[PDB]
Amino acid sequence: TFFAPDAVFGDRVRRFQEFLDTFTSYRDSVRSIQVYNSNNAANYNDDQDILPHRIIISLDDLREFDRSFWSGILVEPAYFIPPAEKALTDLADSMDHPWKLSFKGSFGAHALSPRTLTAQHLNKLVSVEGIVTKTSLVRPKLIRSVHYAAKTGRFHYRDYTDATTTLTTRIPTPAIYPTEDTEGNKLTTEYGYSTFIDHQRITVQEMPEMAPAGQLPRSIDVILDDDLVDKTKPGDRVNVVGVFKSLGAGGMNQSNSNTLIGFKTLILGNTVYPLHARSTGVAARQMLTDFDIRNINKLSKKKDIFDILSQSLAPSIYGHDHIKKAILLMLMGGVEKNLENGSHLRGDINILMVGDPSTAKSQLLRFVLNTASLAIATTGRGSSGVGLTAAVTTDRETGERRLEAGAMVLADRGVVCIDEFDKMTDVDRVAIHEVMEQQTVTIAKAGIHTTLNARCSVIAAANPVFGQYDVNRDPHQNIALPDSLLSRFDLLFVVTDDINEIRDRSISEHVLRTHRVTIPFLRKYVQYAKERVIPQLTQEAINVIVKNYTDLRNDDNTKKSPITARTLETLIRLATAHAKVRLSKTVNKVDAKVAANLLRFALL
Amino acid sequence: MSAALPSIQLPVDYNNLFNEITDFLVTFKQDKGPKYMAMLQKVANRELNSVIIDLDDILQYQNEKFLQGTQADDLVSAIQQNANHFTELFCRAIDNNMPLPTKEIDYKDDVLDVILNQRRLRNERMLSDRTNEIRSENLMNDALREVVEDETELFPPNLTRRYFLYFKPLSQNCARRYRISSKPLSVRQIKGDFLGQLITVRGIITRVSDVKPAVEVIAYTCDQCGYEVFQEVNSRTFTPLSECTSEECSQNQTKGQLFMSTRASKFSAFQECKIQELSQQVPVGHIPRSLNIHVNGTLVRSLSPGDIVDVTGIFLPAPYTGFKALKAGLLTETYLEAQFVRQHKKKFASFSLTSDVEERVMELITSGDVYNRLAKSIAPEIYGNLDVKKALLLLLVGGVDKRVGDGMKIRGDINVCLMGDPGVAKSQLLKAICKISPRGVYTTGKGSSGVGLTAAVMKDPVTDEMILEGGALVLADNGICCIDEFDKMDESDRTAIHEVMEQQTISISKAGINTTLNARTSILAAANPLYGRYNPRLSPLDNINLPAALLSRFDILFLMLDIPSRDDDEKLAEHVTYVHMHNKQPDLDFTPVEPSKMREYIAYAKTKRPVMSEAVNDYVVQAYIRLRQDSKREMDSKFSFGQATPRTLLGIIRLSQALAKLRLADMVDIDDVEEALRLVRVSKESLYQ
DNA sequence: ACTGACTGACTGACTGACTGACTGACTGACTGACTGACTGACTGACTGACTGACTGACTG
DNA sequence: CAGTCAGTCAGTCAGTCAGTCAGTCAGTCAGTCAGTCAGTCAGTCAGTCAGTCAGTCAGT
Ligand SMILES: Nc1ncnc2c1ncn2[C@@H]1O[C@H](COP(=O)(O)OP(=O)(O)O)[C@@H](O)[C@H]1O
Ligand SMILES: Nc1ncnc2c1ncn2[C@@H]1O[C@H](COP(=O)(O)OP(=O)(O)O)[C@@H](O)[C@H]1O
Repeated sequence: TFFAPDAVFGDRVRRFQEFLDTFTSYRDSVRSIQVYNSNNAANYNDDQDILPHRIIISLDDLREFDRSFWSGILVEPAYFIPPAEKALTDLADSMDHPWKLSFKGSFGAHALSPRTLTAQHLNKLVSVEGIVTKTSLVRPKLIRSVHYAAKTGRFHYRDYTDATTTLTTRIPTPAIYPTEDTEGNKLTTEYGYSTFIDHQRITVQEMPEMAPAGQLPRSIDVILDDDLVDKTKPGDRVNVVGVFKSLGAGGMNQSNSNTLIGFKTLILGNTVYPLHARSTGVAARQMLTDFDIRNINKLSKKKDIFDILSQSLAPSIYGHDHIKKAILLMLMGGVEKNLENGSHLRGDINILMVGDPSTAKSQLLRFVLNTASLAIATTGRGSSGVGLTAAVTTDRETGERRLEAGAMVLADRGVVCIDEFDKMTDVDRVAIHEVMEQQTVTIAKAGIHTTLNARCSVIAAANPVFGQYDVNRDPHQNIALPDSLLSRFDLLFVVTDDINEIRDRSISEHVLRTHRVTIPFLRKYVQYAKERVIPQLTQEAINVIVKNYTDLRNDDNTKKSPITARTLETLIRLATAHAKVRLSKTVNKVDAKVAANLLRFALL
Repeated sequence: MSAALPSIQLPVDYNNLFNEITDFLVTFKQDKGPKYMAMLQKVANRELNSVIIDLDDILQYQNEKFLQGTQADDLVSAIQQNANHFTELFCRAIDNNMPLPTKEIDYKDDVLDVILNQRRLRNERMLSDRTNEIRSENLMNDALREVVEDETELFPPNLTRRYFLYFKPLSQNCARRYRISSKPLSVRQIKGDFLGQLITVRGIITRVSDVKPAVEVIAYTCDQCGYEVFQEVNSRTFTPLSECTSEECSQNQTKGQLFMSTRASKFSAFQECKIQELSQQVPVGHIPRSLNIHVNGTLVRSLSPGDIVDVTGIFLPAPYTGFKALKAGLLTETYLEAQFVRQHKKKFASFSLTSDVEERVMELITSGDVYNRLAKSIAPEIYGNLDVKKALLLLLVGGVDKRVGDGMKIRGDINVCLMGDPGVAKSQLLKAICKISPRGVYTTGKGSSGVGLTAAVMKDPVTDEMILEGGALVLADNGICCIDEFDKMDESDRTAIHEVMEQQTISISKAGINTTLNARTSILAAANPLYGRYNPRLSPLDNINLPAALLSRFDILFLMLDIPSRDDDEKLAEHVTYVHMHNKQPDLDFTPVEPSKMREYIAYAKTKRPVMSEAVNDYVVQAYIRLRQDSKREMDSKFSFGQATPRTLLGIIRLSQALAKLRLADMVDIDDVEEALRLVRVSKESLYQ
């Protein structure tokens, strides 16, 4: 007997036992965790000769099970969480350790931002969201010691506790780190058998998209635990569900007190979820039921789907099919081939638009900013620290210099949507030269010489030099950002403003009826097209791009400028991407025809 | 005692493991006689300081004993689980048996030897005096030994040691042959549940500090009683002590007073550094972390900054927490002890052996036509430009410096520019040759500041104080410093580079520095022409944004044209598409040399120092009369480049001396200097088409 | 030879001075605590130097 | 009439030093606390006397 607990604790354990045996999915989840760790242990104990312990409980069911247990948890959680955890360890031990819970909700009008937190909400269960800054370092915490004795040869043992334990209180008893037992003998300690459990604390500010007009922000701080270390990098957007504990003696202990108001507050646990934002953080968690992949397989084998998905990104924009084809070929992105003992070769596609004003060149990039995943938009400026980190760190614990990522490091595997590309000064264009082929960013400022990684994809939309004169004088510097910047870009779409009468009609009823295939299927098509499967190139497609490339040199070197081997490499990239679209494995002549036609319309 | 600080039993025994470790220490025959009597006799003969106890001989001993009968107690996993107790247990297993007298002491040997000799001899005479006293007071002889051995205070055997002891982890090869202790981990992977084991990391060393002595035991004298009161120090800070703690100045009225001395303590070198994450093993959106390393003993001075290393050591705690208001008890803040250091990219010229090496080198020598094969081998995955690869092999060889007794020094080194734009694949060569050569640093245009690639001054944590933290150029000396986009550099950086063009020198007169640091580097540059590209209407140096003085400091200058031509395009297309189709280019009939064996060849080649002769004097002189003669009859700003400075003469003797080393001959001949004049006249003057 | 008269010895009740426990003020002592600031690194605003972009004005 | 060169402001970067905040400390002084003691009070035990009974002697 610990303290031979009361029949109240028996009442809570029996009732929650009845609920957990009422709905029977959770038993199957426990069975899945237990079998998976079992067979992993069989692989690690049989050939050569991980998953945590928590069950996600939703608060849907308890509202239709018991009002008492429902409104019991959301008011006083230090009386209702340790019984339910005790019964769940009873079930998991009986079917074949902590076994914590989650409480995914649906929360009870406790959806509050940390502006309105304190203080009559104290010691309840509260859900908080916001930005994460300024995440500290990971340190291990000690729980159990083990000592070897000399010379009698008996191990020993000791426990340790704290105030950030299970959620009740306890009359504290400190305990010296032992040495020289009775009778007097040296106790040489040991490691490897003495346990350790990790520990980390992060602080949370309220959202800037939700904040007031201009005021100072106000923030709280969260302690994490064993299986929650290192989920959220600083800069994310994070939902936290926990218990708003208030520990410490607030200066009422000793008289003539300083630290005028004590009772410092924090949040324990419990279930940090990262969530999707508009501009930072992955959204690849989107579900794929078997109905959905069965429908993808149903539409997967047609012969017009490139012309269906061409006209899918334009629900309300007239014309410009070939731009849409280029944007889908960007979102598929090609394949990445890293060599053995050399340098890798680049996979994606880079697109520049240029043309007259009022041509929906800025309306398009917001649409690519919505449908894709990890889009980051930079307009104008810029300096300092888009392509770099600027290294401004003043770490308080010790003299050390960290890095704070800009816009180029953070958008990895993503899309960067730059507007007004001519307004950039050349000093940042040095950094764009460093990104767009070298695929690395070397920073050796004060400092620490590093070489991190960033392999983004770039879309820009620049204005002409003077007027709308896109065809009048010559193509030779209507753009005027020479010359390597013209060569790094794959495609150069040149958009004009022709005047007609039929074009005025077709624009007219489109714009008029707009004031009065579907995309959340289309991105589920996209990610399944991306992870499976990479194609290989075959013999049927070499000679088309070889003959086509010698054609483009021997004649387009008589028409226009410039042509490098980078054109050949982008031919291979668009061939691979159009092979990815049809969910195939090999490469056909059809792909070389389509990419050939796109490069014809792009250049000529 | 029960009921407070209780007990636990575990399967681990420390009884038969000591006996088995004795049996392993004596009887191991595999590598004249046994293995450890030879090395341990070599230790007691005072010509050696460390002992490498691997983890392969133990495992082979367990399979041997497992097949002989009887069953052998599992010991390798017992080392891998705990790995801290076994240095002391193993080392007091060594000390029972040692082949002592094998050589008399030299007079001029050392001071640590003679101190440990007097401690040993005094210990013997003290132990014999008491049995010369009690034995004459009577009243098999094991009992009298047990009497004398417990009424006499002695120097404990923790202090008369003279050596150190280092483990060594097991390969994948030995674990593959018979079927973990060394899986190469990353710094993100080290969970807080490995504290005590024996692990292996990899990363780039940054900020390695100085070597300064740290104390282990401190030796006082008592001046009245005559004792020597020791004291061990485990912590960071210690405190001195007072009157006495002997058995004679205690239990008396008049205690003495003690004060320390430094020729009787025991010191140990000490040096700490940091491992940063390798930046290839990172997730998609993260930043490299770090993790400290202490280094004790013989292993010091083997951690050069800016490398790629495989440190294997054990992983302990060391008590601290940060601000006082953030502590929850009993947060611990880990580090990594070092045991054995293995580098990738092994550094010349830290090698001596030749016998086994010729089994690989003489295959390349007996392969026939070594030179054009190696010229093919550097970055094979591009097409064309055999002459550029041809010159850059001569960059990697280099040599040979010369002191003329004044002493003014000459170089000794080659400096190469690259010109032309954009699709001649010049960045691939810079990443390539700044990956073959050890100690090679690749910095872009902007990029580093002026203070980034010169040194700066910053305060140093724990070891003190005020060390000059190096920049890019001080990091990569006796190496190759690749540079991208040379035109966009700030003008202060230009004068820094011009100061590197004169040898050894960067001079600083900023706010806290008056120094003249050293740099023996080699510079490869890559400048772009004026926009857009290559107008033969435009003159040379019109399309170049650099003065001809800087053109004169480069002894070898190139230019890579870009002219559309019908015949090469099919070979280029079949080349590139042949690798996107596969992952290896060459065929019919050639294999690429692996880069490790190539670095063994070039690392072998730099120990020759060839010597010129008298016929090459005539030929070099007359060729210089040719170049000097026709170079100054034009005098124009045309496609000609005036005026063929004598830096070309020193550079062409230096290229001859570089080509002579790859024959490995000290046989400077006419094919040498003829080859050099070929690379000079073909080097430039490619802008005719 | 027995019985009453007297007598010492024992035995029970009375008398009081000792004996053992109990618990309120007085003061040294002894330890918190805070006042005595002191120290020391670190952080945050001030200020000049420099290098880049803009524009007049000069020249082909 | 258009390119260019040089002058010129502007933004940004590195050096500068005065506040600032956290950690330690010794002396003293005061606040309480415990050991001192003294007076109270009931219990208890040894001295002392009176009564009563058995022994013994003398009278009839
Ligand atoms: N082809 C088109 N179809 C429909 N709307 C168009 C079309 N072209 C331009 N627009 C209109 O032009 C506006 C966007 O202007 P835009 O060209 O994107 O800005 P900017 O040229 O300044 O970048 C949108 O409001 C859109 O209604
Ligand atoms: N002969 C060649 N063989 C293979 N690839 C080539 C060749 N010539 C050009 N290329 C391609 O041209 C590109 C040149 O770009 P890079 O060398 O990175 O910088 P820069 O454009 O400054 O030379 C390379 O990516 C390479 O793929």
